[PDB]
Amino acid sequence: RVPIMYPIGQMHGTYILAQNENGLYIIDQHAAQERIKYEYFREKVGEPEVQEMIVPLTFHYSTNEALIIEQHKQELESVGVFLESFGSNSYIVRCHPAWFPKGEEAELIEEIIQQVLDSKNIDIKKLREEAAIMMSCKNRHLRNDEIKALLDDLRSTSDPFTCPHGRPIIIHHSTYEMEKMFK
Amino acid sequence: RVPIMYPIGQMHGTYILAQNENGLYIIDQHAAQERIKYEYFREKVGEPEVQEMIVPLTFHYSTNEALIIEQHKQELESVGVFLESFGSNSYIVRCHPAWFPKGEEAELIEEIIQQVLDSKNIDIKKLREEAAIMMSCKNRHLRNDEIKALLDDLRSTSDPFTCPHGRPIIIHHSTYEMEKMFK
Repeated sequence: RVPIMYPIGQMHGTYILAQNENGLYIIDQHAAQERIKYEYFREKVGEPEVQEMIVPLTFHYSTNEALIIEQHKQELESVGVFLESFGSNSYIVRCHPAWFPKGEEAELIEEIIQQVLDSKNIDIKKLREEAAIMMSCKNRHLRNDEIKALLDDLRSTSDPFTCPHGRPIIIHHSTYEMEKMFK
Repeated sequence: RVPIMYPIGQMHGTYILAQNENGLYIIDQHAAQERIKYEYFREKVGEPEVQEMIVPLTFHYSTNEALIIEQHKQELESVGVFLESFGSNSYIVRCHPAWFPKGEEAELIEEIIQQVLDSKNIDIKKLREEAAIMMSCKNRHLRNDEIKALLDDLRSTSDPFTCPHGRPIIIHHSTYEMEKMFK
């Protein structure tokens, strides 16, 4: 249960300022948005609403890369990458999950594959997390209502205080701690 | 020279939040108002625009107190207290500076005298300061324009960072220090 806090405003399009009877709260609005979008994609990944690609993809890899792909085919499908054999050392992608970020399916798909190739050996629990994060990443000044809605959405996440990378999202300065620094 | 900072808003009617390219600034709005009103009265005290009291005062002291008053008569006038002998161990106040806080001349005059009696021995440099402070003391939520005007007035004072008591007025968290706490 996260404490309800009311917007005071923002700054630099990066930091949100809010308050309640407990004192001041400062929030990294981009870190908060990433934690929120993460828990969305992290769930989508854990479960399949597939659609057809308007522009299907063809991938050409070295013999070694193609092999790593085969070793992770099931893990790749888990995160929505459906590679179809297209000869030796080549694959086609004709479909993908409907919940993929529109207009960015191609770049993401290639980026997810690249993470597997880069790793050479990667576990499904790790891939799911890494993939969900790549989906979360895909300086806007917010009104106070936008901030209220953002903070509400954040309060409902399973981990409101930490971002998917371990960075703190919400800093708090109580009534006391503030009086302290002014005395 | 104090850096220009733009209002973000306030909270609890006690703390003001502002920012510029350097980062976040937090200001104790009551401490800032006191520093501003102080430098006003501190100057008024250093120099005489006298008016007549609508309701003149009569003071009755013990023999001892009356004596301390006589020893500080000149120091008292310096801060706008003009005690006129009214028999043994008694004084009248028929006038006072025009710049005295309207409607509160009587309470202030008595409070200034009381400070002299309490001290028994007090220097003019100290009395001037103590008196100016009592004049400065004589939870309102501010709009952003009110805050801008307040911060401007503060920026022009000789000591914008410290209140007449030595308490910090403006806390600052730079871009770096903020990124730090979020990493």
